[PDB]
Amino acid sequence: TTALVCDNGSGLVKAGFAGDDAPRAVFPSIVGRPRHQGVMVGMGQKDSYVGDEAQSKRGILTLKYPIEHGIITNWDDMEKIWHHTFYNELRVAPEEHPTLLTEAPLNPKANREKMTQIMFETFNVPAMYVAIQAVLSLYASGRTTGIVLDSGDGVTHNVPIYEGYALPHAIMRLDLAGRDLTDYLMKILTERGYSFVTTAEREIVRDIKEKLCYVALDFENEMATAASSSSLEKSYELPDGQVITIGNERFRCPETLFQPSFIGMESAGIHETTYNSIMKCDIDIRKDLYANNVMSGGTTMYPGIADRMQKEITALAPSTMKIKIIAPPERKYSVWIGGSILASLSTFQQMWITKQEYDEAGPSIVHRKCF
Amino acid sequence: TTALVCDNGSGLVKAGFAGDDAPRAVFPSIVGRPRHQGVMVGMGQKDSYVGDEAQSKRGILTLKYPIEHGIITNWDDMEKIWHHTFYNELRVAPEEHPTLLTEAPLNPKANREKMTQIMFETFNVPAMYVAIQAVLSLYASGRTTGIVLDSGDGVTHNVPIYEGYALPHAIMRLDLAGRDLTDYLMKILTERGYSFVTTAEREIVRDIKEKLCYVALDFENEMATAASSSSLEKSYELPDGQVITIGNERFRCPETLFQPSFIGMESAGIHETTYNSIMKCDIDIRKDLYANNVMSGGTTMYPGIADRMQKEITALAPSTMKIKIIAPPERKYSVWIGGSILASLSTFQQMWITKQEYDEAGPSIVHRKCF
Amino acid sequence: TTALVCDNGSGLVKAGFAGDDAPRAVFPSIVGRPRHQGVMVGMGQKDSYVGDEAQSKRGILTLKYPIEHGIITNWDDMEKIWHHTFYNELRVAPEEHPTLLTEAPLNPKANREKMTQIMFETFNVPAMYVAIQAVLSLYASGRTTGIVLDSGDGVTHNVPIYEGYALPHAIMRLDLAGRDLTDYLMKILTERGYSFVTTAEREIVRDIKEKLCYVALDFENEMATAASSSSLEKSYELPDGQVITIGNERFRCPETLFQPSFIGMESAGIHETTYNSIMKCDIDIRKDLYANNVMSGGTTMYPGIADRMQKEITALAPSTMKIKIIAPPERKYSVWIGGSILASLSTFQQMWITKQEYDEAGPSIVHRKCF
Amino acid sequence: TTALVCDNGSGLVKAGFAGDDAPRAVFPSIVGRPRHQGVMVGMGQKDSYVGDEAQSKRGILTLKYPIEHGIITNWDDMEKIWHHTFYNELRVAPEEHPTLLTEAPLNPKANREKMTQIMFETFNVPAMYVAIQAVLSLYASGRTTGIVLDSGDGVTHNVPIYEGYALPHAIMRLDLAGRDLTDYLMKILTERGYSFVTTAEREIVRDIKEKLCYVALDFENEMATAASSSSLEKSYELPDGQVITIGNERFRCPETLFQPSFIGMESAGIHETTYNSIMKCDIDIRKDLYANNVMSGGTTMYPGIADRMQKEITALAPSTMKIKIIAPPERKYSVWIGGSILASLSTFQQMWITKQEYDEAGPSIVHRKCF
Amino acid sequence: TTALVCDNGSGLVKAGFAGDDAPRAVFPSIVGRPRHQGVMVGMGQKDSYVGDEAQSKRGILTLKYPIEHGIITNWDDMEKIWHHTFYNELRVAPEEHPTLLTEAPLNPKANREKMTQIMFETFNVPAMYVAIQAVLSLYASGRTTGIVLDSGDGVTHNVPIYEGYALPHAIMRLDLAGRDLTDYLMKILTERGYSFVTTAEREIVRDIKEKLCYVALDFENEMATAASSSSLEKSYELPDGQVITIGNERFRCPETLFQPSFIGMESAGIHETTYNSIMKCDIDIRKDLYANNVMSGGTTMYPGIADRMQKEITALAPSTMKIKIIAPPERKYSVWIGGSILASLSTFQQMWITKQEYDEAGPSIVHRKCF
Ligand SMILES: Nc1ncnc2c1ncn2[C@@H]1O[C@H](COP(=O)(O)OP(=O)(O)O)[C@@H](O)[C@H]1O
Ligand SMILES: Nc1ncnc2c1ncn2[C@@H]1O[C@H](COP(=O)(O)OP(=O)(O)O)[C@@H](O)[C@H]1O
Ligand SMILES: Nc1ncnc2c1ncn2[C@@H]1O[C@H](COP(=O)(O)OP(=O)(O)O)[C@@H](O)[C@H]1O
Ligand SMILES: Nc1ncnc2c1ncn2[C@@H]1O[C@H](COP(=O)(O)OP(=O)(O)O)[C@@H](O)[C@H]1O
Ligand SMILES: Nc1ncnc2c1ncn2[C@@H]1O[C@H](COP(=O)(O)OP(=O)(O)O)[C@@H](O)[C@H]1O
Ligand SMILES: [Mg+2]
Ligand SMILES: [Mg+2]
Ligand SMILES: [Mg+2]
Ligand SMILES: [Mg+2]
Ligand SMILES: [Mg+2]
Repeated sequence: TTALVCDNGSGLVKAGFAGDDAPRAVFPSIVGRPRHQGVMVGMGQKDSYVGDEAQSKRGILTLKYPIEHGIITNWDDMEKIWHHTFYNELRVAPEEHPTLLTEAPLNPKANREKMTQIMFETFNVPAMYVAIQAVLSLYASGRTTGIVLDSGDGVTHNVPIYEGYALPHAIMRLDLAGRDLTDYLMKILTERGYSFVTTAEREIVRDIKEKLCYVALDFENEMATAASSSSLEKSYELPDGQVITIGNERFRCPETLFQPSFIGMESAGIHETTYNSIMKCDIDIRKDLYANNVMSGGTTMYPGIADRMQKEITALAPSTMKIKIIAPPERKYSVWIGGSILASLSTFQQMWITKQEYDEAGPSIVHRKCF
Repeated sequence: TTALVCDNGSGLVKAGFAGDDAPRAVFPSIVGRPRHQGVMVGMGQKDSYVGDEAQSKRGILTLKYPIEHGIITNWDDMEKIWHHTFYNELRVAPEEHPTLLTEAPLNPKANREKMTQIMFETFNVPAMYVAIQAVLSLYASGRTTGIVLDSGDGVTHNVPIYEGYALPHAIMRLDLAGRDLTDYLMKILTERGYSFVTTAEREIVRDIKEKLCYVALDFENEMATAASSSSLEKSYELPDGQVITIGNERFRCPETLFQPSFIGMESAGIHETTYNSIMKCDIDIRKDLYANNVMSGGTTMYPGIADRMQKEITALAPSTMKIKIIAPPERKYSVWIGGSILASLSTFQQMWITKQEYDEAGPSIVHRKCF
Repeated sequence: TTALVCDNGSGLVKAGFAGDDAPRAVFPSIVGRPRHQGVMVGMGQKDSYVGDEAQSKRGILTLKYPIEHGIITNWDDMEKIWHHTFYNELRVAPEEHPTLLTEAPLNPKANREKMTQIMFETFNVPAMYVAIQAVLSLYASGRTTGIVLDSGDGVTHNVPIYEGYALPHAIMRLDLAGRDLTDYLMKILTERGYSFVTTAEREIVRDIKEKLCYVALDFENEMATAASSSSLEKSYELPDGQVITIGNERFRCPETLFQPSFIGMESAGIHETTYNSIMKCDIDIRKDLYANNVMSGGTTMYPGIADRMQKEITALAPSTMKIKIIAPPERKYSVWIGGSILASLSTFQQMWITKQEYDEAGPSIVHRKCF
Repeated sequence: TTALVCDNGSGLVKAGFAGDDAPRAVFPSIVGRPRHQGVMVGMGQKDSYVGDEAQSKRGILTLKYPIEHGIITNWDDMEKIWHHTFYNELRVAPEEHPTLLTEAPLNPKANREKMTQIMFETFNVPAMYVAIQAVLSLYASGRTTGIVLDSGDGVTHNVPIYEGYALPHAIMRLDLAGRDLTDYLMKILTERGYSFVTTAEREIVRDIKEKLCYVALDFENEMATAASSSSLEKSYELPDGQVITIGNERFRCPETLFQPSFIGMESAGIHETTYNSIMKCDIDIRKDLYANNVMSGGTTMYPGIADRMQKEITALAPSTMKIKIIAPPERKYSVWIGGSILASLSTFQQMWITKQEYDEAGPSIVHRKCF
Repeated sequence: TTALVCDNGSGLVKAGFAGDDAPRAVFPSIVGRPRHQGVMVGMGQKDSYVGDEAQSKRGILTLKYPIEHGIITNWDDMEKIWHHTFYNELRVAPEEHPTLLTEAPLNPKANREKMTQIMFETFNVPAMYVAIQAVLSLYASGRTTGIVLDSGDGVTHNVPIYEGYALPHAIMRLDLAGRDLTDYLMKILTERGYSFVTTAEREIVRDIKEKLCYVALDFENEMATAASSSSLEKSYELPDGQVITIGNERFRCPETLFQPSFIGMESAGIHETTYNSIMKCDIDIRKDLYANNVMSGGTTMYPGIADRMQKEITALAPSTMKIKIIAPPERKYSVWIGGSILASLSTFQQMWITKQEYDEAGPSIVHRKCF
């Protein structure tokens, strides 16, 4: 049967069938519950909503993400999300289809173990596999050598790979991503008098961020330009028809990727983390890593982020090293695309964790068979 | 057995059987007692009259409303009114029929408790329920989303509802309604020399208000027009054949709904209260609330009130928000119609307060089972 | 035992038994005493005569009415009249029969008190009651709603009643009646040279008034007609065979009912008093009062008085109000007829003032039990 | 020039010059016309009399009040009264003197308009102003906070004022005053056999009321005392030397102020109206209103009325609220005194309606410039 | 010269001279305007009132707070309030005195900019500074380490400070404070039939809240106790002498601080917000933050709030962490006291924004010099 691929990200579920070129089910990994008084009977209204229904009814619901920082924190809501993905979005019987899952590196192993247990015992899949997202992204690029910067929401991580060999000691992880950016934007929007507090307003601010925010090539020059003139100001219409105008916040928001101190984090910026990951690697592969910086994830979709990244890594790296940033279109889905490629490889069909192997070894099997 | 529905309003009793499309008993919630010397014996004249008999004999009686501002203030007369409703108007035995009652929101809970106690112990109904009028009105509209402006006499209230969920913190109540309008009309009619003092004359003035008063689309322009010409003047014939002519009073009377200061109230107008109720609600539902302003009650029957309301809420709300006022015909009875729909719903048959539950918990049960 | 009914009017005693359709004793409430020298002995002639004997012997007697303006002014002669009524006319023992008396409204209460005392202590009746004449007249009409214009001699009064309830504040009394008319006719008859001075001549003039006088529909037109031609002149034969011819005096006499200024009174006419009584009443009952103007008493027996009254009240009342004058035949006796009906009502048998109650409370009891 | 002040009351004209401490012209607002045959020529007798001449000649005249219930009903006689006031009593040329008039609240605006027109076009005054009587009374008290009970004849009204701000929505008016009391006394005097019918006899009864009537502190106890003993009976000598004795009528007459039902009115008593006026006002000012109940007008001059009022308002108001009744001597004239104070204020000289403003705007100007 | 300190809170102005131990001017930051008809001239009454005069005359005024949620929304009324503070309360010339102002964190920067502009251009102060209130409160405690919970009306905020260093990323703000509590109390008081609608009645309800409300140590146990017995019921006397009895409302009102859902807010309670602020901070300082929870503001003055806070934070925090709540007396004024200490520090005299610096850089200077 055709394998399932579910890139169960912190913010969005990307799910589909292996061999397809894009996921057919993309929806927020969010579960919503009503927070207000139900007064009208006979309406068949439910006590829990998931995905696009939660977004549509968000004004009446409290929205909660069961996965935070790439770590599943609410297993009942995660099970509800997976059940939705299988039965309502894909409209498939999971017991027929091998399912390829994925997770960020340096994650708690109990998360992987419980994922395997739920997949095998609740949804009764015949086979399962858990891949590291950056490896799938590198699969999607068609390459075998490169350092992948994957950044969705929740977690940002770098994985250097050379000739198909990963350097796990050089893997670097940063718990700073699109959700932290959304929260920071909510914070700084208070400077202009716009107050966004609720989770639905957090979704509104996320939409604002996606639509209007961009990465400054030179942060101080852009700040001076915004102080000088209104040329950078943009207007956004709220769901109730109220219009807000956003200025330097547009690039101050993503700047926290390069200056995590804006949100009080001591961590080095994304560029310095990439450079340090490269420098932890053997000297001989660094040139090829410099030329194959692969960007992945939704938070790499900010306009100008590739140019800024190239500039900073060029400033860090020795002269005459050829810094190249590969930021292809549709890199939002590169993890899922690589998962589809991998799951459809003939050589991969022996890598699956089978129901038999799980019945023998239990959920510990993932630590043996999965990277 | 078929459930009874009694919309026990401050001015009118609307009563009937669930499943019917209209109440079969509509009469004033008024009790009249003779105020003059009874000289002729053998006439079988009674010491108390209720409803239409009180209206017909009003010239000899003192008329009193047992319910004021949606609050029952005279429980003996209210009991007499309910007894009339059951035995003389509906001609039914209340002990056979579940009775759905209703009341305005933010009412004293002792009123609901005493209502339940009287229903269960005096009329010995098998089951009872107390619904909020605006929810019933929304039921009558066939909708599940909207902000209901209900205005009879005694109380005006707004209840926002989205997807069947009420926002009680956004519920707004205004103790300004048709009875205050009737009193104000009585006051301003003195300007032309017409003196109405007695309760029967208050009923006469109420009839004048119902027949001739209307809402100006632009109050100052209408005032200028009335000063300029007699085109707006209308004549009304009193019961004794005396003819009175009414001019700008026609629209000054209902204008107090939009300018409560005319009667010394500090409250904002009906339109500003609706807008504030909307703005207290979550930003995401405001658009749908703007499009589903449902008008209910007799005091929403003034000609032009819907257009005025749309104009004012459009002036308040952001541009490009689609303000729509749903003022259907027969909105006098929308509360009762919704009560009939609700009482006849299969899913509602478990919501009833049973005589058993009352015998266990006492009159406090309504606070648990009723919204 | 069968109750007695005595309509003790100022001019005529109307007495009989309750349940009968007419009084069997009708005679003038007059006491006559000889004013001339008694020369023949052995004749058994009496020193006092009452009623029809006084009328027959009037030429030798001085005639005095013990009741003036509805007020008993000579209690010894009133006692003689009552004794005559009981023992000689009805030929009954008063101690066996409850006696219903009546009086005009707004009378001195001492008159009622002394009446009660005389009835209980002199004639020793077992029970007694004092009714207001207009209420009895309304009883006789078979109605329960209407404004009664009662006019005998002595007093004219209006009592509005609606649904059995009297409006005492709207009760109006006018001390202008048939005796004032008789005196005015005596005055104006001097214009043609006819001098009537004595009390017996006053009785003659009363007979002239009763037989020949009428109410002009339009007073000025009738005056012009009488000036133009003799068509309106009528002849009357005096007891001594002298013939007198009467012209415009025929309608000038009763015109004083509508123009009391003819006798120097400042009071408004009978029609204006009826209208003012109606207008003092609640607006809601005025229409029914307009349609139920009940005329009662001997001075309402003038030909054309009903048409004149309808014309004037129509001129006063608003157009489209249906003015109706109920002037039934035998309205001379309507007060007595109503008294008979009332006294024979089963529900009235508890209204009697008993000898026991009088022995307890004294003559003050009437103010408590009687309207 | 010195301003004129004319408190044109329903019963009495109080007129004088601003700055004086009392009106120099006090006379009845009454016009008398002869009702009898003028037989003697060469006597120079007039066809119309006004004020004190009408009172002196009242026995020959029909007396009419051109103002009823505070409303001018006969403008020709009102013009005659004003002409008398100006030319014969004050002996002044009105075209030289600004004239401050006053009227009861909630009066027909046409009355004020016609007053202004007559003042400006007939008497050609240079300036005019119409003040509300209770405000002037409060001016006379020297206060700026209080609820004024003004009661002359025709109209009784309450005006609450706090810190110079009136609460017009709490203004209450009652068309029950000294003339209704005089009529009721005329009615009940018939109980003792005293008949007063004519307008001159109405003036006699008014004098009786003023001299002998008083307010019972406890009505039922006084009734029992009057029934028990003659101690409360008083004698009054009529103009013809006839002596009448009055008993409980003395306090039954003014009791109608507290029990309007005695004359068939449905209205609450004077005390309940004052309390309701207070309770219609903002909670924060009620304490100061309770302590500053100002009594004004001739019908507040009954002995004991202040004590009765204090007792009743104390019975109504919460305990520990300090009820105080300010009933100063000469409160008959407090309205005029306040008018004099106001008219002589420097700050008021801009409030006048000038002949120029009237020539521009016409009689409508009063509705703009006058409260 | 001595520096001025003005803690311009949302509800109360606390103003005084630096170096003093308490503010000498404490009055409500409220501006009142008359809403009723001014009828009495010559009284010198003003069109606007501020502070204690507005409170005293509140029954005639409409009261408006120019600052809402710590944000100045009406700059003209705020200017009037500051002018009052300087000239009438402190009776000082502001151009002579450096003025230290303060505001809540995460406020719009335009509010601070306009404050600076008004201070420098309208009141022409020589120097100015804007401090964050919680830092001043920590100054008042004498500490340099701690997490300050400041709650007046309008805004509640937490600021963690360690060794004089603030963690702005851990600063948390909640727009739920005493005014929301007052509104909620007004809402729930309707359950017992007490209706408070007007702004003056809102002030009455605020006084009720301050006097009678308290924080339950265990909310459900207190609810059960209130249901069981009247022991918790308290009586309050309204200004008009009406007495109201309050029961479980006493602790339901402040419970909304711990359960914001009572007013429909999605926010976590005050205790959970404090814990989350601590947990956002570096692990090493959390122990000292746990031991130095400083409570500030008027809404921290509820009896039992400190014990409840300690209980909840102990329930949240790990065992053996020493939770300590520092709720000193006079914490109403701790912000002002700290401002006085800071303004009187020698080292602070270089921190002032001078008129020179403002004339150079304009109102943007505050963003540079002020935290
Ligand atoms: N055009 C855009 N610009 C900036 N950020 C974006 C854009 N589109 C999506 N994002 C961000 O990408 C994140 C989701 O990326 P995704 O790869 O789905 O992460 P995950 O794998 O954790 O679900 C969201 O936090 C969203 O705000
Ligand atoms: N055509 C009309 N125009 C204006 N007002 C009306 C009209 N018909 C009824 N009303 C008013 O509606 C009120 C009664 O409405 P209703 O919904 O019965 O209120 P309740 O539920 O309190 O009885 C009355 O006060 C009446 O004056
Ligand atoms: N046909 C008539 N036309 C005019 N007047 C009449 C007629 N018959 C009787 N009357 C008058 O009616 C009066 C008696 O009416 P009555 O009802 O007996 O009065 P009372 O009740 O006072 O006795 C007399 O004054 C008499 O003149
Ligand atoms: N001593 C008194 N006792 C009772 N009533 C009085 C007394 N003096 C005057 N009145 C009444 O006061 C009324 C006149 O009061 P006034 O203030 O002149 O009224 P207005 O302003 O309408 O003329 C009269 O009706 C009179 O009967
Ligand atoms: N004893 C008390 N109990 C409860 N609340 C109080 C008490 N005293 C004052 N308050 C509340 O504190 C608030 C004012 O506190 P304050 O520190 O002045 O706030 P701000 O700084 O915003 O003016 C008011 O909303 C008031 O209701
Ligand atoms: Mg991702
Ligand atoms: Mg209704
Ligand atoms: Mg008769
Ligand atoms: Mg007066
Ligand atoms: Mg504060």
